[PDB]
Amino acid sequence: MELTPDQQTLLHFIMDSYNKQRMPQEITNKILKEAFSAEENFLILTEMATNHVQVLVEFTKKLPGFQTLDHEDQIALLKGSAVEAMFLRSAEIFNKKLPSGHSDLLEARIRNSGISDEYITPMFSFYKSIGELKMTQEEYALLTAIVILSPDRQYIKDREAVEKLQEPLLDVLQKLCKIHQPENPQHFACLLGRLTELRTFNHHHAEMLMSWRKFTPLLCEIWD
Amino acid sequence: DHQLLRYLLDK
Ligand SMILES: O=C1N(Cc2ccc(-c3nnn[nH]3)cc2)c2ccc(Br)cc2C12CCN(S(=O)(=O)c1cccs1)CC2
Repeated sequence: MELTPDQQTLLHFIMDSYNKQRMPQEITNKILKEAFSAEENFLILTEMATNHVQVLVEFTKKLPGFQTLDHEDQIALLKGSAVEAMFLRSAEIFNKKLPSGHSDLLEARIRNSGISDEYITPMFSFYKSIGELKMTQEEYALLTAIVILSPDRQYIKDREAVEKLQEPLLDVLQKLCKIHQPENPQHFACLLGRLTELRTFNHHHAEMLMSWRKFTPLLCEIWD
Repeated sequence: DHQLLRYLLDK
């Protein structure tokens, strides 16, 4: 079992766009040096969330066919996926990119940022759940593309156009599960389990934003 | 509306 040359080409474009992300030194240094107070911890999180929006747009722009979509549909997809894409990238950075000590300090900062356990608990439950699947880089990149190119987001005018871009990605992901995990037929079902779990963050994030009187004007406009 | 996303998308 192998990917077709067309599938290999689609995957390469996705992987290339995904591998561009790299946490800048200034943010990493802040996690280490800043005072351990609710306001300093929250500011670090806000900067990370803001930087992710820029990272998300750059990744999305290079997804095959994205630039062929109507301008308003490009905006609707970005707005619709911003929270889910953020948590998925977070799961990867917490479980793979940051060193043990830095991730331990970032978790300490997240847990002492003035954010309620109602939102912190499902967040860390999700990271552990993603960690269990021992996802490859190809799995992270494809899952991110599938999340972004979701045809059922609100305010999309040409859904059929989005469906034509999403279906080949789901096909590639299922085929990689059959190639790399043939002894584990439930592997693709497990990856799907993460897509639905990611959707639950849309509510948790919306409630968290309405709870502010901490107030970050820029992020509130992107997430509505 | 969506002024930041519009700018990032054009850049
Ligand atoms: O967004 C996150 N990310 C992703 C991320 C990805 C890439 C870049 C980046 N920038 N430049 N290059 N790469 C930055 C951040 C990430 C990664 C690991 C952990 Br632990 C945590 C995070 C947060 C999760 C959401 N929280 S949050 O506390 O819920 C919040 C506060 C205010 C609004 S939402 C913020 C931090």
